[PDB]
Amino acid sequence: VIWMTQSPSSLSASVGDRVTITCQASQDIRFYLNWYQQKPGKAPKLLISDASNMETGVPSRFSGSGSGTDFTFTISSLQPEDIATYYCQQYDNLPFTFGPGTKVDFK
Amino acid sequence: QCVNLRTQLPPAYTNSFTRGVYYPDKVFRSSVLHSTQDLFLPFFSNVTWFHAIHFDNPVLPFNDGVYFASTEKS
Amino acid sequence: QVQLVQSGAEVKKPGASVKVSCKASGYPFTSYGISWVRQAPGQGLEWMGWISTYNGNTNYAQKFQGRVTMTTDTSTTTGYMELRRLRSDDTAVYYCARDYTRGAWFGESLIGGFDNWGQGTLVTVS
Amino acid sequence: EIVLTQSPGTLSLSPGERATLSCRASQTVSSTSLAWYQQKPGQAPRLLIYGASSRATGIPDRFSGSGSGTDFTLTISRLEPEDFAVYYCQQHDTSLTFGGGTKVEI
Amino acid sequence: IDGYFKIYSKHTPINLVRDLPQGFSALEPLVDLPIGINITRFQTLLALHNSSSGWTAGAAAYYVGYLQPRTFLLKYNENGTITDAVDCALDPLSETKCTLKSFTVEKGIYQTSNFRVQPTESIVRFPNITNLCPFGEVFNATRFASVYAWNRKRISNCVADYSVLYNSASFSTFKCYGVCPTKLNDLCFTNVYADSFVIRGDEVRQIAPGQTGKIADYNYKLPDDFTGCVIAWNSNNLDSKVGGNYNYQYRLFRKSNLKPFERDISTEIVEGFNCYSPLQSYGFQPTNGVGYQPYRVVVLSFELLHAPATVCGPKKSTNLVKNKCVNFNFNGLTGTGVLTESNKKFLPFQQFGRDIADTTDAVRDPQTLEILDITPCSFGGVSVITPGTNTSNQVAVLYQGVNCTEVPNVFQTRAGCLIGAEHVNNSYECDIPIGAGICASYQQS
Amino acid sequence: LTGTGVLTESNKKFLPFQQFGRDIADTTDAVRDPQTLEILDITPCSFGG
Amino acid sequence: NYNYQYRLFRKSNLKPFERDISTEIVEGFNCYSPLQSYG
Amino acid sequence: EVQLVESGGGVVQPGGSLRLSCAASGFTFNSYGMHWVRQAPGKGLEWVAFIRYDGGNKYYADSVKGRFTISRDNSKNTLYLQMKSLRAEDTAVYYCANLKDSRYSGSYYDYWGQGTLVTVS
Ligand SMILES: *[C@@H]1O[C@H](CO)[C@@H](O)[C@H](O)[C@H]1NC(C)=O
Ligand SMILES: *[C@@H]1O[C@H](CO)[C@@H](O)[C@H](O)[C@H]1NC(C)=O
Ligand SMILES: *[C@@H]1O[C@H](CO)[C@@H](O)[C@H](O)[C@H]1NC(C)=O
Ligand SMILES: *[C@@H]1O[C@H](CO)[C@@H](O)[C@H](O)[C@H]1NC(C)=O
Ligand SMILES: *[C@@H]1O[C@H](CO)[C@@H](O)[C@H](O)[C@H]1NC(C)=O
Ligand SMILES: *[C@@H]1O[C@H](CO)[C@@H](O)[C@H](O)[C@H]1NC(C)=O
Ligand SMILES: *[C@@H]1O[C@H](CO)[C@@H](O)[C@H](O)[C@H]1NC(C)=O
Ligand SMILES: *[C@@H]1O[C@H](CO)[C@@H](O)[C@H](O)[C@H]1NC(C)=O
Ligand SMILES: *[C@@H]1O[C@H](CO)[C@@H](O)[C@H](O)[C@H]1NC(C)=O
Ligand SMILES: *[C@@H]1O[C@H](CO)[C@@H](O)[C@H](O)[C@H]1NC(C)=O
Repeated sequence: VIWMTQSPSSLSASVGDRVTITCQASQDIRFYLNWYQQKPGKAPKLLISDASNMETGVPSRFSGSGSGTDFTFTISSLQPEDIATYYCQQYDNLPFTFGPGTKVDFK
Repeated sequence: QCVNLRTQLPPAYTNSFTRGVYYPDKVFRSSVLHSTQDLFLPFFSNVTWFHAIHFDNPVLPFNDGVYFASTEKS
Repeated sequence: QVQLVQSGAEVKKPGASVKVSCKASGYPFTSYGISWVRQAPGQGLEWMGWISTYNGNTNYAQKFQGRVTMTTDTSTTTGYMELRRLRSDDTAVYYCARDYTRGAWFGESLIGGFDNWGQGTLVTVS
Repeated sequence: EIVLTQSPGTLSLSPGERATLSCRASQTVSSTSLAWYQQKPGQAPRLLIYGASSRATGIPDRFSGSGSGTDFTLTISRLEPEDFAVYYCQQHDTSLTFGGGTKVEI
Repeated sequence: IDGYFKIYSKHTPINLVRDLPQGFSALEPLVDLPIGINITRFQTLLALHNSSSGWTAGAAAYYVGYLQPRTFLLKYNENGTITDAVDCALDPLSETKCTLKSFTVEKGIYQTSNFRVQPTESIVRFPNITNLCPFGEVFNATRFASVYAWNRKRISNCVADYSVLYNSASFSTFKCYGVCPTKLNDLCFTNVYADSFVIRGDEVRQIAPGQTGKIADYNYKLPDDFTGCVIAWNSNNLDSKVGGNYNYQYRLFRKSNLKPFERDISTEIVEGFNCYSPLQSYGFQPTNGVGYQPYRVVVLSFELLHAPATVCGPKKSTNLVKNKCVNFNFNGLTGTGVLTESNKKFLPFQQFGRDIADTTDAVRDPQTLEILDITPCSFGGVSVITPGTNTSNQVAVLYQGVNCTEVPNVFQTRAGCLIGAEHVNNSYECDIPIGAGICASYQQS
Repeated sequence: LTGTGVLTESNKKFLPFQQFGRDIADTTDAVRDPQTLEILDITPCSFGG
Repeated sequence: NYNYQYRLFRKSNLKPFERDISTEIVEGFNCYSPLQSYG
Repeated sequence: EVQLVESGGGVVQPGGSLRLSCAASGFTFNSYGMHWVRQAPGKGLEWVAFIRYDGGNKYYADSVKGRFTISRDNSKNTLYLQMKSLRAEDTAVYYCANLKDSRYSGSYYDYWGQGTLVTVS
């Protein structure tokens, strides 16, 4: 079992601000990490796969990077619609695991 | 080089019947019944039918191997 | 991680007695015994004794023979030490530590020392 | 009981300097039954070395030591601001005793 | 396959406009490339051209299927070409064809296979022991005993995680007899005995079953049926002294050899001509060669008695499931079967029962101390009842010796559960015999 | 592929990917010659009681 | 000749003819570089 | 277009059992593997089990291993989860999903269902 952690647990920011989220794996998972976004009452949505591969339909303000055990997620210009909790998933080895998640609130 | 090219179309299925059989090895045999174990397309299975031009050509899973067939003159 | 927690400071009269607890967590209680030392103000370490958490067996420094007793509680994973017949010279900070110098089952000497020390309990006699 | 004597009483050293602290037993002590400790002002003591060949958990590699017979040594390859403290030697070959202590200060 | 990317192909004319043909043919090998990569996704590449509508192409279509592990019966003709095939997993009739190695089957009843009920849940049960075994207390001791006077300690009423010793790099040898060290964590024992001493490197070779020599014969011996592990490591930095650590000794002389686990510390011979002291000291020094340096040895012997185990590896006890097919493990006693409350009047000293087949059919639960009965999960033969393939492809299936309620035109007979046959209240001459006065025929159904 | 027997020209219609044939006894009864690429039949030398 | 090294740590064992040259563990308590040089 | 619909949720007691299902439509279900993921109220995501497209291999999390079984029916395009020996900790919203995975599922797309609530009390 590969454990995932995230930092910060939560943050707040205003419109136009730059927001970053850090994820870390207990094991080298190469670039095999998915970034999910979730809002209350809804299922998770995939924004990024394979660490840095942006999904079709995802706004250009979103990006991802990192490798090995250290991964990051960035929003270049936060919008009112970007207030959500983001989760990291590793899929290098079964069973798959999710991180604790990082919440972005509104300042 | 690359061109920045719209909607996936509904799925469709046909019957594989007894197609997808191949020679499991390169050893010559004749006038004989031989039992073999390998990866084959199951008989009478549901096969997915795609049309590139009814326009796209979606990325598919490879799974454990793929049977592919295409009927055309073009 | 492994921690030990002792009681708060106390002030006693001569002839009285003081009891200091040592609550353990982070490890199997019966795997390691609990050692006790004290330090007078500005002085070095004086060994008082040691108790086995497994079988309750005790060993003491000769200086404290008849003065210091010990007991353990496995259900609360806590060790205790009591010093009786207090004198003015017993003003000191008392410490507990996880022991790896003596076996708790066989009583034989081991290759190790006192670790995971408590915060220390100050006792004053006047 | 075996009495342990430490020397020198106090070292006076700048940050970045190397330090050596000695301990002599009144009787022969096996290396397997000896340990070294460190203590800061107002704080409980900690184990640094046990068996004279093995450092305790959380102890920096700059800490080492050796010895035989009655004479054992604790060394610090380079002093940090956090190393200017009081050190003790201990043995449990016979009963269990601690030395008088030695200090390193600026 | 194992990095090899294999392609087979065939190219023929087709009379259909927009579908795959109903018929049979085989594909031939095209190419086999030693690529050595993983493939999980694929995409098809088409040729496009630039028209008034933008990038486009003529009509194009294709079919995609996936392969699965299957057994086939292939028929090669006189010219060595595959002309027919049977998918042995398609239906009961195809299974019959494959069983009989034929594409044609005659009227009758054939047994093709067997069925078995699988376990739906797993359980684990161990004694409620909370203490950990004092292995470090033995291995991390300041001093070890002399070989002529080897020490013994008993380990009991504790949990033993053997991976702490097995995976340790501190040991030069870890030789187990009768048991695999990697499986020790799944076993329970009544007791474990730890013997310890100091010897020379070259003498470590004598610490085993079926050995002879100064140590094996006069100091320490293991039995031929020994079960346990011999662990040893270099202690030159601890047990050696300048001038010779003659505090360590061994027995050099005796009138007879010792028995397994025997010890003799007699000091009887004054010395003189043909008269010598029985003990000889070791010249253990830090400057000795590798084979002449001291080594510490610990031998762990395993004891098994008809009694509640007191030494078990790491445990993960679960609840107890009854009246269902389950996997189980009672203090190392693994197996598969249905567990129920027993009506067997066990006496207090009895932990389990046995049959004449040398199998356990009842156990005492280590925590509740109740008696459970053990039975096998349902199984039986499967037969296919068929008209000739020259008459019909319709078949009926008989599950032998089972209730129809356990199987998932369903008729229960003494022969088993018959499915696919239509029962009637008429009577005829027997065609295909089933048993117990029951026959079947093709009347169509 | 060593052995003893009589070698003759084969009438077996081998496909280009096939190097040899096998019987039900798990023996080779035809091979493709590594230099001429022709197919040869293999039979045992005469024997009897 | 510390130019020659070997793998000292991994989370799981390798399969036959497998190779792994990853350098993932910063170092610290219970955190170590996977490779060890030869003396 | 692409739908995943969980159902079979309800309220049960500890030591009992419950069977969930997920209907699939709009895509070639029989070509893809499937995952179960559950989420308690106010908590993060917990991976439960994975099954291959052919219904061959099955994988479970340690938290459910030995108690839960994953299965599927490619003729009815339906994914199933059979849960036995339920505990209070199993209270969560259970989702079926086709998770994008370049190593295992082989899927190039990522889909989630509505989720169904299971309560154990
Ligand atoms: C293709 O279009 C996408 C927007 O759909 C854009 O983000 C991308 O940069 C374009 N690529 C090129 C080479 O123009
Ligand atoms: C093919 O798919 C249909 C549903 O469209 C299903 O009813 C039928 O049983 C399937 N046949 C096979 C062999 O899977
Ligand atoms: C290829 O797949 C195997 C599993 O079958 C995996 O162990 C191996 O690491 C994969 N290779 C790469 C480069 O990911
Ligand atoms: C295809 O047509 C578009 C629009 O006329 C044009 O921009 C593009 O360059 C053309 N490409 C080629 C190869 O003709
Ligand atoms: C084998 O091939 C020959 C032609 O070379 C043909 O006449 C004969 O009928 C074929 N035999 C079979 C069983 O197809
Ligand atoms: C397990 O605990 C029960 C009491 O709950 C006790 O009666 C039983 O003897 C224990 N089992 C063992 C092996 O001690
Ligand atoms: C012996 O002590 C060392 C610490 O010096 C520890 O790492 C090791 O696990 C101990 N051995 C056993 C069997 O406990
Ligand atoms: C098989 O059926 C045909 C009629 O279709 C019949 O002429 C032939 O004799 C039958 N064979 C046997 C063995 O009954
Ligand atoms: C099983 O079959 C027997 C008759 O052979 C019948 O008496 C019994 O009640 C059946 N059991 C069930 C559960 O129907
Ligand atoms: C046969 O008779 C029984 C009554 O004994 C009746 O229940 C059953 O339906 C009848 N079956 C047929 C095919 O007539």
